[PDB]
Amino acid sequence: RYYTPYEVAMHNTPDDCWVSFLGGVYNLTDLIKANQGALAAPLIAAAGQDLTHWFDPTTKDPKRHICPATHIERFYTPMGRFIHVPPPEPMCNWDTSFGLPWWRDAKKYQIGLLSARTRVIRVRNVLTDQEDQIEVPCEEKLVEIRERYLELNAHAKSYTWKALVRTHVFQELDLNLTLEENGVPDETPVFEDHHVPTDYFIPVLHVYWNDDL
Amino acid sequence: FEVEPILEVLVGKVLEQGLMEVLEEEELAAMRAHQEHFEQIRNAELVATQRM
Repeated sequence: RYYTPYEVAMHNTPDDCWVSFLGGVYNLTDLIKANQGALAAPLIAAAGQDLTHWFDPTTKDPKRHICPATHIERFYTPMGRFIHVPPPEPMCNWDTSFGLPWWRDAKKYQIGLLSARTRVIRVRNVLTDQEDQIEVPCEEKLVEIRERYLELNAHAKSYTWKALVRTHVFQELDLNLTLEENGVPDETPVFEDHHVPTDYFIPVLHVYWNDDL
Repeated sequence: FEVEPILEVLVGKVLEQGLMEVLEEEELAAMRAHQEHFEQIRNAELVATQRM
């Protein structure tokens, strides 16, 4: 699935910690639970934050540099030493028996996948007039847009969707095609580039009722 | 004394037949007016959706 940045922000506590980095959303809760010391501070303090600036794209490990004091290459950790980072000097307590760093152990600490962009859909329930703005990832199939909208109407499954596809006529939308395939384009970049407010026009999704019993 | 039974028969026919006809006409008129009312509601709702 996918997550908007705000959705990642909802979990910021040592009890439920989510971090987004390099396009991936990670639930580091069991880490903080199993490693509770001064090591866990720099990422507790960035719970629910975006952690991509720590790392580099070419390799999945954090950035490295030549340490000015010892002149030995090691991770650049201005924030502090996060879990799975070796101490600068030869110690007697940092074991290397553990398998993989948490930024490499995707299978055990990654859930979902961070959205690279988000858009505003204005959903309108045609039977009982109830407008509603909402933010959804700009790359998602209508099934999960319906899943997002299920918090607005608990009976949205029975309803049928419709969009102003192109002249322009309100036509049906296939569920498995994303908002861009179905003909609902995104124009916020053009809005910005042309000095038009990003809340001036919003694409609209009509939601009619399908009688059932 | 001899025209009385003819009067009774014809008057009975007229009364019962007229009463039955008026009741049934009224009853159908009421039902069809109710149906037309519901259809009018539906048409108004259609017009509202088209307007939006």
